[PDB]
Amino acid sequence: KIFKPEELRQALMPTLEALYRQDPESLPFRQPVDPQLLGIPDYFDIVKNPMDLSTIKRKLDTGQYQEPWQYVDDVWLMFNNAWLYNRKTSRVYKFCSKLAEVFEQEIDPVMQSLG
Ligand SMILES: CCc1c(C(=O)NCc2cccc3ccccc23)[nH]c(C)c1C(C)=O
Repeated sequence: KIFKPEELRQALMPTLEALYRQDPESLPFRQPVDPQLLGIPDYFDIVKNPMDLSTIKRKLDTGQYQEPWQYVDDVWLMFNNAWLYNRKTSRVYKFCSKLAEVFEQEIDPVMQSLG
């Protein structure tokens, strides 16, 4: 049950790269949400634990995931936050749904492998 951080990064980065490759859908998720810049002062009231692709990448890069379910949980936290805050007609919401479709296909074989 022990995963070296470098091993995790090698196995999990391609799944992250798949999400980054999605244009236009990944662009709202490439950086943390800035509520002041975006003019959405209630964002941190609704979303208690922000997450985005840049933070997930940094966590992979700095060895902050002890095991792979932590990585999957952060990706899903990103998705759930967007589905929670944004209305169903918004680009972010629909883009989130696309990323989730792309992620589920990428992650299955990798998680089976890592076990
Ligand atoms: C709505 C604010 C928000 C964004 C966001 O960065 N918006 C600006 C933006 C930047 C780049 C491309 C975009 C493409 C389409 C739409 C907005 C884009 N990202 C998330 C996750 C949220 C929330 C609240 O969940």
